[PDB]
Amino acid sequence: ADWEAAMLTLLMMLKVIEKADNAAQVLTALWFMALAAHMAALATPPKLEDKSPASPEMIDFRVGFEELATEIGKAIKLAALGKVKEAQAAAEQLKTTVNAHWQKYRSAE
Amino acid sequence: ADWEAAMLTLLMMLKVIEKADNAAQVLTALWFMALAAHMAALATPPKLEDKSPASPEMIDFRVGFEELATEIGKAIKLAALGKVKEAQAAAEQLKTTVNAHWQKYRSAE
Amino acid sequence: ADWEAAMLTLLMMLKVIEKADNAAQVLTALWFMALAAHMAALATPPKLEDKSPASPEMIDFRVGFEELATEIGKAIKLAALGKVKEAQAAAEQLKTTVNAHWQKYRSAE
Ligand SMILES: [Mn+2]
Repeated sequence: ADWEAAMLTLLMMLKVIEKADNAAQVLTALWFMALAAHMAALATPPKLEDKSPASPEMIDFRVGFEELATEIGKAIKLAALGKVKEAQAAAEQLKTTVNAHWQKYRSAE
Repeated sequence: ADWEAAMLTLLMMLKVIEKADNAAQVLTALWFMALAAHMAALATPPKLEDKSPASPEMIDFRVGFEELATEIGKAIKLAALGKVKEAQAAAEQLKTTVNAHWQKYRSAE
Repeated sequence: ADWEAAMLTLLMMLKVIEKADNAAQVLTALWFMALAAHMAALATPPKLEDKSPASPEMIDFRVGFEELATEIGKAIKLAALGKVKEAQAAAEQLKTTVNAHWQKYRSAE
């Protein structure tokens, strides 16, 4: 999967977490968010198509994706510990990380 | 997971996509198809057990698996865009790619 | 995801397999167990924080995680073949592998 398909996966799974009821649904959705990021970890946004891999603008995209996967992992642990509301609260703070990362590298759509 | 277990996962998830109702179920099943392929990306079919990795018959299996993951990624994006029928139509064309790849490297079962 | 979050994912998915009804639910949960292990394949338990990577105590943790992913893959194939009870029986023997691996490297909690 390319970049902007995994970003829409993240956004949609965040909507599943809000409408969740138990720890299984949120943990499942969170793992899908972790899954999507790893399959698209090596993907490239449409903006940074012709940018060099060693460019400061591209590596700043790589650390932001690594940061995104780091907040996902922390929310996964809270859901794995049976704390549904402590994780859903972390998924809300995660949403502002997915959103900021998305429009910064979106194709202006 | 070995090769023919992930191929049965693909086949079963295609059946889930036909019986889906919303974008969440098809996107989830599609990501499972992408998941299965990556975990079995380095797997080897029972036929090509003793074939050399640089053999033309083996590399042709590798590019076909890469092609399979490429059609999955495209169907994932259509489901991520909320187009359930545009993606289910792509999952049907994907089914003929999973089927052709399966029996070509199946253990004649 | 770190180590003890993926181990709780494994434990919770085993509980989903017991409460499953069809091949889709068990195969899905099993793939989540395979997923969790690959994302945490390079993770480090809290005990082995300061141990060297070439230490016998650390490599013994690596082969045990590889063994864990091997039993998961075999249970995935049984669920992929439509054998729900043959796989749920394998998931029960898998549970004693997840449990033994968990408390051996748990942070004494
Ligand atoms: Mn990987």
